[PDB]
Amino acid sequence: GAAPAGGEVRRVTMYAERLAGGQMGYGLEKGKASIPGPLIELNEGDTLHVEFENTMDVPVSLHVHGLDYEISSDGTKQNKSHVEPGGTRTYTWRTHEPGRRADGTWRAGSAGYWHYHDHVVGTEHGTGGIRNGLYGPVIVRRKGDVLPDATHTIVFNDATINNRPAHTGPNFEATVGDRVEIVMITHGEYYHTFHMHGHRWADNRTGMLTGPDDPSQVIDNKICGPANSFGFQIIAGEGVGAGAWMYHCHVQSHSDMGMVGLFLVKKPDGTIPGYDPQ
Amino acid sequence: AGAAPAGGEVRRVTMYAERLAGGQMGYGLEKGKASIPGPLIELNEGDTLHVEFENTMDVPVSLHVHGLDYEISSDGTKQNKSHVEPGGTRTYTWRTHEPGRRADGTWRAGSAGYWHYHDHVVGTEHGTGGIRNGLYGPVIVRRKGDVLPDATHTIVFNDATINNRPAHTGPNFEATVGDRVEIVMITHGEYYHTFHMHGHRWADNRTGMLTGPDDPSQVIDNKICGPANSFGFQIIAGEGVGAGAWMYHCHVQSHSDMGMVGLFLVKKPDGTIPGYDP
Amino acid sequence: AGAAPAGGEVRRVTMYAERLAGGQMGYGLEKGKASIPGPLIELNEGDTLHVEFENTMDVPVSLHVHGLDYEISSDGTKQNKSHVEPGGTRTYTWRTHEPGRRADGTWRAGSAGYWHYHDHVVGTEHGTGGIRNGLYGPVIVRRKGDVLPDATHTIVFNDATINNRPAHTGPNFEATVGDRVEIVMITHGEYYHTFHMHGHRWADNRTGMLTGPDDPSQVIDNKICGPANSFGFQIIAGEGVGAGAWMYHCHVQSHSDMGMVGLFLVKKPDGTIPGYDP
Amino acid sequence: AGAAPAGGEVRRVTMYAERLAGGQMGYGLEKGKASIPGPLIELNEGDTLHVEFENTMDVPVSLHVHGLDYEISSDGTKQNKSHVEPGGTRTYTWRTHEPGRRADGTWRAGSAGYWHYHDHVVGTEHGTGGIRNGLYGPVIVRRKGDVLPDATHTIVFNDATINNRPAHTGPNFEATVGDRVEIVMITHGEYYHTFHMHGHRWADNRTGMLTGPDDPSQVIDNKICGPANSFGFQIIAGEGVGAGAWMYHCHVQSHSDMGMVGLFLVKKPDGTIPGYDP
Amino acid sequence: GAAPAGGEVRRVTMYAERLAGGQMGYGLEKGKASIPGPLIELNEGDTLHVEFENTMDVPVSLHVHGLDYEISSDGTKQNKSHVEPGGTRTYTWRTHEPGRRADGTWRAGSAGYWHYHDHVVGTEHGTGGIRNGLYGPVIVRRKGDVLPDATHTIVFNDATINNRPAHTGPNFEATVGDRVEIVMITHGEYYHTFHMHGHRWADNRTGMLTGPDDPSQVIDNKICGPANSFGFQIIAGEGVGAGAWMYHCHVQSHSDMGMVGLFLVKKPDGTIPGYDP
Amino acid sequence: GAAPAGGEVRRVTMYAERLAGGQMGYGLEKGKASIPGPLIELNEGDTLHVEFENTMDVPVSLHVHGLDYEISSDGTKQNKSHVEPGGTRTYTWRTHEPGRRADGTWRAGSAGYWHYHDHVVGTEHGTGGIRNGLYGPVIVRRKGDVLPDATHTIVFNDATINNRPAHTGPNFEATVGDRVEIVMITHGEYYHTFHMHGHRWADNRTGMLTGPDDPSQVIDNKICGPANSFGFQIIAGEGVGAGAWMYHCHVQSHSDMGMVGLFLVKKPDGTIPGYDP
Ligand SMILES: [Ca+2]
Ligand SMILES: [Ca+2]
Ligand SMILES: [Cu+2]
Ligand SMILES: [Cu+2]
Ligand SMILES: [Cu+2]
Ligand SMILES: [Cu+2]
Ligand SMILES: [Cu+2]
Ligand SMILES: [Cu+2]
Ligand SMILES: [Cu+2]
Ligand SMILES: [Cu+2]
Ligand SMILES: [Cu+2]
Ligand SMILES: [Cu+2]
Ligand SMILES: [Cu+2]
Ligand SMILES: [Cu+2]
Ligand SMILES: [Cu+2]
Ligand SMILES: [Cu+2]
Ligand SMILES: [Cu+2]
Ligand SMILES: [Cu+2]
Ligand SMILES: [Cu+2]
Ligand SMILES: [Cu+2]
Ligand SMILES: [Cu+2]
Ligand SMILES: [Cu+2]
Repeated sequence: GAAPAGGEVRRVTMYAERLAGGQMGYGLEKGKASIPGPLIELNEGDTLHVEFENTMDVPVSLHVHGLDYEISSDGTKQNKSHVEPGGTRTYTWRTHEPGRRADGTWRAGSAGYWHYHDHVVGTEHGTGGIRNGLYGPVIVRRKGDVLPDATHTIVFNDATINNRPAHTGPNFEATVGDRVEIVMITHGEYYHTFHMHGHRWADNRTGMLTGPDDPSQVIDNKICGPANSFGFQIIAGEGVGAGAWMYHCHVQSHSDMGMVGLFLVKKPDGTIPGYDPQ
Repeated sequence: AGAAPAGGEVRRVTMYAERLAGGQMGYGLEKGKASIPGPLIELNEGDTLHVEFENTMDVPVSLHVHGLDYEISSDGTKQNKSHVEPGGTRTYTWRTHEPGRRADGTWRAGSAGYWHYHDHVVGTEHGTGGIRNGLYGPVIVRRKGDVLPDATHTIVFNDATINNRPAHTGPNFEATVGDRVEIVMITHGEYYHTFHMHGHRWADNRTGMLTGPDDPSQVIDNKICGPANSFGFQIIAGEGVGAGAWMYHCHVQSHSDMGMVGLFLVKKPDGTIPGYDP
Repeated sequence: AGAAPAGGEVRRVTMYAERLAGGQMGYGLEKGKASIPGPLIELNEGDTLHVEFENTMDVPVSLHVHGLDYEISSDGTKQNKSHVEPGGTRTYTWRTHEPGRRADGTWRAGSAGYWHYHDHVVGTEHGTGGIRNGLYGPVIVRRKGDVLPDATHTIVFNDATINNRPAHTGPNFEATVGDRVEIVMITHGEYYHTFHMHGHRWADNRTGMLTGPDDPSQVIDNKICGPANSFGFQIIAGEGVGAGAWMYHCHVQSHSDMGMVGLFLVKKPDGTIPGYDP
Repeated sequence: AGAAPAGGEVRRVTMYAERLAGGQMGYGLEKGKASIPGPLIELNEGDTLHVEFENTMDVPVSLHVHGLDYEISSDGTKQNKSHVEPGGTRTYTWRTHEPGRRADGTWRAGSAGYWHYHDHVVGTEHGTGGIRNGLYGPVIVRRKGDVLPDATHTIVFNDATINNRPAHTGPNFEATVGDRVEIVMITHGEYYHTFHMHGHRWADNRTGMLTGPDDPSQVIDNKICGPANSFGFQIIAGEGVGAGAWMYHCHVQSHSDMGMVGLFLVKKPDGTIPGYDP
Repeated sequence: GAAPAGGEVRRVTMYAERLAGGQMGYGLEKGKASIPGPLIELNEGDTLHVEFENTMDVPVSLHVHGLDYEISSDGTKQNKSHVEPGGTRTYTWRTHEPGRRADGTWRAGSAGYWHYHDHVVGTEHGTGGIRNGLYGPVIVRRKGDVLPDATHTIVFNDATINNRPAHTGPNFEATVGDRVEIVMITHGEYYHTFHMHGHRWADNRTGMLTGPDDPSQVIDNKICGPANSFGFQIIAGEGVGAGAWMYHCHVQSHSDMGMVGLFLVKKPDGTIPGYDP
Repeated sequence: GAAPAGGEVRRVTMYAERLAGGQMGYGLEKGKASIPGPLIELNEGDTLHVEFENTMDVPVSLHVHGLDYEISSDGTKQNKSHVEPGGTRTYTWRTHEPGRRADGTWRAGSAGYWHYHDHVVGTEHGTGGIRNGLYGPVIVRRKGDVLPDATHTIVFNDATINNRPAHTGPNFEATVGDRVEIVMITHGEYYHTFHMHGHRWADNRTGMLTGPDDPSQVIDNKICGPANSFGFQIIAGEGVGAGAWMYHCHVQSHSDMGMVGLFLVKKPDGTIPGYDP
């Protein structure tokens, strides 16, 4: 499938809730917070009203990258758009199509791989909240962008992936030929290099080349730093087959620390040849 | 919006390297008016620049430029004997070229882009002292037909500082909604950083703006950079988001927490910023 | 200049992993002829390479490749028994493919690009020990019609060193004004770097050369990179700048001060280098 | 209370290195009961200790101790062939000695003090990965006449963790007013730290207590420490300040913010803690 | 002179006010809070009731190092000893002399160079209130401790000295021979090394060797970290003469970025040889 | 051996010279600059006139920690006590014995493990000259201090030891029983922790306990920051035997990155068991 043209006014409920161990997550239903927060998907032109509720004892905010918003939905104490304990607030995100301005230039549309995160827990820049788990993916699709069979979000948050304990994945399963979307977000203090075995993508907006004239480097490794976000779509096992295809940060100490995980690609019968959790 | 013309002019300027307060050092076009960053040098592709340089300090100094064409005699390094002695004078010559087809059928990249110059001999043979002290500044080379901006602002991440300013002192930049605002982003020193602008985004290519609908450049509001990286871009101030104190900062979390933040102050036509208390 | 042909050949080469003087490890094509970096492997899109590999050491080793197509059996990891035992042999198979349109209508990125290979098992299960000891080398896969260079040099930033050489000891590379020179830049280990070349600049895309007037890729003389990053470019030596000893170095200030520096000795036709006192 | 007797005993003990939940690894004197911090070893000066060591893991491990006497054979390094291969055994032998007047007129420092042991070969030849996984424990060597404590609690700062415990999960320790509580403080990892204790203070000397009115050691409640530092002290719980939940934490602000905090739960004789409601 | 025996009950008012540019300081009188907060001196044995008053619109607290206080005066939120906006509270600090315990041990006295600071603003550990400036020095003297001609407090708070902007001192003035007391506190995120040109001290409780039997290292340079505190007294210009004697953090980027100051030591005739600011 | 009473007037010539790979060092003879610079030993009471020669193209200085010096030998641009390019200047260091003052307090002597370094190259705090190699050790001995068989200086300068490339030691060799003196200085930007295998020392002036009454902690691991110096003496292999005894920074990545060296202790014959270089 392909993404339609957008322009719908959408509405969703979000909650910030504490989780086990000092963690904090966003969710769509309450008691259902997740780290990372729920995937938000929009087509260019859509408006999203986030009816936001802070179920915690400390203030929290919701700040987004890439998308259009007014200063009232910045999500910062500096602009007084945070949410006091037990409070509620409507965060409005807008998105727009690319097009030709009157001056002759081309306006960049909103499409891309983006993210949202806290901006006031711990510090005026959300360092505690981000640490605590208050981050999530946002995909904005352009008319005609190819839709995946599945989307998986991988966040390098300091020395952890998705705030999971070290050496605990997460793992993603696919079958050969699946079109699999990866959303990649980085947070915290450190730079990282995200690597995938057996697969590769184009370093551009969609992670796929537009055609034979796209000169974007094709890569399997990409340096990123805090609040970087990119994404891509690969064909699972393409030209390489089924297997437990490793992905990991490729900074040596980081991978040794357990910033590693698995792309479990299965044949149609379900077999992953040679796979053997030790 | 203005457009840059074809270059090819031969230009001459004076430059001085001078001690400033508190152990700092800056370049300047007029004696006694050094600044950090140094003066913005703008050229059209094909232009030549003779920098009639004078070292008013008690230590050898140099001028090394990125991206432009220069013979070894204008390298600005000790090992080429192209530094300038205490009190000395030297003419540094930069050239630029248009792109074009070589006789071999390959395409020769032009000089156009966002560039910079800095010291290369103070403290160490790589100008570690001079760079820390403030001996850096922006260089813009335009291609014919590049869109010209209403204003240009230079933002240098230098170690843990912005433009060698004390933590938490900006700098801030002012615009009116709809202004065409050019940002030149330079990094120097020891540390990687990520530049982030609230409410605004640009394309990750030469100009910061997409050439049209065929350009697959990732559109971003966040970019990792390390010492001597330079990029630039243009935005329409407030476009789709409205007036406000729009934060820009390093997004490395402790860096933002320690004062590597500033304000893109986008004003309404009446000169006011809703919800900004100065 | 010549151009690369279309690929499609089955190629075979033997490889060995030896201890080298002073606690280092290397890859070589013949026994006793191992280097750091290992030997350059050049393929054309579509070629298959069978690497017949022998671990001549007293410790397990592996051979993991970036970017190329391989089955899981050639992942080169202990995690799925693709590692080699001391004295053991194994055939690692690498395939490549041209770009082309998939049945689902999308553009499948080809294998062409600047890649590398390295160990994945010495020291740790991510080859931290092996890479630090020197177990890495370059792979270039060319696409039909790619311009062929007069020379290729590989510069690997490994921890605080260039090509495991001791600090302040190059390497230097020689060329003659007008030579078409190809650089392969590989990063490994723990740190981020910025690679910089005096006198020269390239396009930030697959080939490092702009495809023509419609390629909007930034033109750069400086690039941040992190562990397992690889890129490449070609430059016309001395183009628009003439002969000389042109520095390349990491631009992280402490890194260049510690001696992560070298020289691109660009010679006049008579063999001389103006301004180079050796 | 009691006093340490003169030492001089030859002691034997079994130690096991084994995995735990989440990639962790610990030392124990019994199988299946390995812990983090490892078991507390207590000796009187002159005592010898033979640790019959078993490595019940699939990776090599070793035992290296601070402060105590040992030959190169018990160094516990890969470089002195004193590590323990997977599933191997080894007798690690530590010796201790009283102070004394040497022949050459000088005073020989005794072994008494607060020490520690940790792995030295897991992950790197310096045990970087082993220490990270929890392979560390405290050794106390007492001098004849040293005051003995009611209770000993070990606090290890291991990067961002206390005793490899998840963030904000203590650990807490319970005392009664008047108890003589002995704290051992070890530090590991990459980061410096400042251990702080509400309600109590101590002497910055060997034992943590002033020898008498002539001892000029600083009395502190806060001291800076870094990787492999070890010290200890004794306090009288509640002495002059009463019962309560007295906090202890690293005082580096970001460290305490992310939950490097525990509690010193000092109860009144009747078991109550005034104003401490969970 | 020298310090006498302690044992007096003292009382003081202290205020938590807002200051210019996002600051927050403590002060003994309304409108005159300072960064660092005022100097509190006591003799071992004294009690101090601090009549505290939060004049801000966020909660504040007062938490002290070294001295004796009941949990009632921890000055922390989880111990409900913090202070609401507008709110008042009495914090009570006690000090004790050293002496031999009945147990046979030696009980360490209260004497030392300590400090107080917020514990609630921004985080449950006072991260914001410390950054904003809510810190100040407390000195507990033992009977017989020599008294100084002046005391100067120097706080490394992140990349600042006393929350003052980079390259702005502070500077302190003395005359050759003055007995100058220095109190040094560290806060925030960074380690530092405090260095003093021209002078040295003993790394012990008073910063002066007790005599020939004191093995304490004599230093001019000390690494410290957040909440560390120590002090010393020096004879200004002793063995070195007048001059603008720098003090600075010796972490190189810190000193380049402005963590520097001047101990301006004059001759009796008032001169500072070669000083040329 | 034991240090005598000082009081000699001593004179040395010191050169600052450029060295290969962008470095600079101090040397006692022309053309013989070294990193670390030469070891300067004095007995308490000695005066040292250092007749300094700047052979380089940049202003340079000599700044000493711990010892007595007038402001004209401070070694900073601020009062023009640097040395211009090609120029000369005589820096004078003095040192005094411990003694009691008329005010009854104890004046600590100059004795200790000290150091000298540039203060003007690159920045006003010598950040370039320090990183380039302009640093060296100063030992001031007290009458009665025991004299070592040898002295080795280990300088943690940023992420190097003695400006040497990573993983290149340096190693120091001794024989079991040797009385070995270690001088340890830190410079630059980072903190470190110095650790030595199989040996230990007292955290005090000399690194040796004064006797059974000295409560100084006995350690084998110590945190240090920029411009810190300390030192000690150990009996090579005492109680532990001959062996390749590793010393390293114990910050884990620093040790993994080669901040490591070997204390090669040989048996009376000259061999080191277990040592397979
Ligand atoms: Ca691109
Ligand atoms: Ca002491
Ligand atoms: Cu943002
Ligand atoms: Cu922000
Ligand atoms: Cu990582
Ligand atoms: Cu953000
Ligand atoms: Cu350069
Ligand atoms: Cu930054
Ligand atoms: Cu440069
Ligand atoms: Cu891998
Ligand atoms: Cu580098
Ligand atoms: Cu790899
Ligand atoms: Cu060790
Ligand atoms: Cu800590
Ligand atoms: Cu406290
Ligand atoms: Cu150790
Ligand atoms: Cu606290
Ligand atoms: Cu500092
Ligand atoms: Cu505190
Ligand atoms: Cu200084
Ligand atoms: Cu270190
Ligand atoms: Cu110094």
